[PDB]
Amino acid sequence: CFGVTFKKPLVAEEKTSLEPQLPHLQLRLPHLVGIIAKIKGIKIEVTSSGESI
Amino acid sequence: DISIMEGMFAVQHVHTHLNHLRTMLMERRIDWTYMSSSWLQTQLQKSDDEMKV
Ligand SMILES: *[C@@H]1O[C@H](CO)[C@@H](O[C@@H]2O[C@H](CO)[C@@H](O)[C@H](O)[C@H]2NC(C)=O)[C@H](O)[C@H]1NC(C)=O
Repeated sequence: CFGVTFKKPLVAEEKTSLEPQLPHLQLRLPHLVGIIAKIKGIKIEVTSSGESI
Repeated sequence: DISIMEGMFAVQHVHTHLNHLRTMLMERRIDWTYMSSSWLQTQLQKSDDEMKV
């Protein structure tokens, strides 16, 4: 209109959510509980010698 | 795992200083921790207190 140009109003997103990126250390000692559980049940068997004889 | 977590501390230490430098640069100031500033005290002879200004 005349010399000036008119532009439409811009709609705005109401909310934003922040989810930052985190470094991944990738440690291996955690989630190894099964090995500890296996260590718990060694179960060495010893039979008395001389009771039979 | 301990070998990794020992080196992670240096990464965090560098991250803090780099963030401070970014803030100073966005703020139109100078971070004198990252710059020497010892060469220009001899080129133009000024006192220690006059260099702080
Ligand atoms: C939290 O644990 C999950 C599951 O172990 C990790 O997600 C895995 O990440 C690796 C590396 O990018 C991928 O290869 C796997 O496919 C992912 N698995 C799943 C189920 O998503 C996640 O990385 C861990 N978070 C941190 C910060 O270490």
